[PDB]
Amino acid sequence: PILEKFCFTPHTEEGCLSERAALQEELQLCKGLVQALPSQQELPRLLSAACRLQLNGNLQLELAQVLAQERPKLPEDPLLSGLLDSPALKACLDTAVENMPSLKMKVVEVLAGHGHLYSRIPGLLSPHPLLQLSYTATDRHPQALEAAQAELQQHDVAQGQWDPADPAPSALGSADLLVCNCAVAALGDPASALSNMVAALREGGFLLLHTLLRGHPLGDIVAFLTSTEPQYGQGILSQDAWESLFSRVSLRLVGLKKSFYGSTLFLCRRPTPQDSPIFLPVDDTSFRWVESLKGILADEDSSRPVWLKAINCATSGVVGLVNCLRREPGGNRLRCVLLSNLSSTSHVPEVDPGSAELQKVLQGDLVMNVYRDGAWGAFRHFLLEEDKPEEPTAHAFVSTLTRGDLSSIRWVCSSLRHAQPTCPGAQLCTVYYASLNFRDIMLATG
Repeated sequence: PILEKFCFTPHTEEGCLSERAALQEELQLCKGLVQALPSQQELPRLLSAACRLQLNGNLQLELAQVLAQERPKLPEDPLLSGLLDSPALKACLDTAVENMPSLKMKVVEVLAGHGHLYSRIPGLLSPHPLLQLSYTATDRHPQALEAAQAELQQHDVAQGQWDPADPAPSALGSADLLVCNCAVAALGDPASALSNMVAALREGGFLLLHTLLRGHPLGDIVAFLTSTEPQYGQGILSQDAWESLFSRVSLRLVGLKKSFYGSTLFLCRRPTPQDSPIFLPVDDTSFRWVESLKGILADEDSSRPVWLKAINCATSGVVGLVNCLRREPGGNRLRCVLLSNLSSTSHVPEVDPGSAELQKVLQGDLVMNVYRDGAWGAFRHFLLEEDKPEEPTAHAFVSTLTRGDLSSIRWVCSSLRHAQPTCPGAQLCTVYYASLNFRDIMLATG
């Protein structure tokens, strides 16, 4: 079985990978080497080699080219690929998936040769049972990405020749999702690439772009290095710079994921033709709103968006309602708004049409809109840790977890925690030494 958990994930979150240590130690290492102009990790090795040739006046050429760094291992470095493996990417991909009119998704990766997301995006969507994915990889040059062709084959991916500098080919046409990974890919310029992509994107589609922000320590570090290839150097900008850049190409920032060191994962949606929305209370206990929605949904001609907003009861299950209705005829028009605080102390935001919050959420046009203790987000599915839980206990027995496998003998908690000492016949005893008879071996061996 596929085991998953259902937790509230905010659209905007910062300091994603703070809890991680290895990343923190890596950042400490990197900054020191940068200071005044040591590990197996690739980026520390690159910095150490760059400084090794000279303590001052290093030649951009020599630091640009060096053995063990010519390979595209920069994405393999944890610092550059922190969020990618972190649960933020799953949240962003699921967000893109849910707000899709149909059950089919068309996603195109730009600069896949160095982005290498093609090895990660297809596998992450295995849980979804009814989802069909049309994945394809487009790069500036054919020879690029010539490696891993078998890896591409094992996943439903197809080739491409797009260089984001040029207009997007008709063969891609309009795609549901555009995934970039600009951090390791070399974008010639932000503006032109964003224009070409947003042109390539269907109405209401999504654009997942990963970039290393400037103004943060690692940002400055990468700015100093990677200077020889300006295209890579151009990719680094400021968070305000990126946000201002989007507006120029008419792209709305649905979600943001900012790491503790500077790396950020962006999700954007191409705006859709505005229309006057229908508002329908869903809080009545009498369930008298079923008729109202029934009439609103039934009309085939009507194409307006319909919003089911609950603001009184935090326990309203409007989320499940919209999840089911979206698969019924005419369900493509449903969109939810739910205010479920778990703490009475926190307030409840106003949602009147005049109120700013309703205007912002309407601009987002997201299907799911849940408020919880000062944050707008939606519930998501995450795989839980595979490891089995353990606790410190004083009563435990030796059990063969998988029958017939001596490699699976491990301690398990015992029922002897719930016992009575009063009964003379019970006589609970502490075990100092226990023996093994031939019967035990026969049993464990199966």
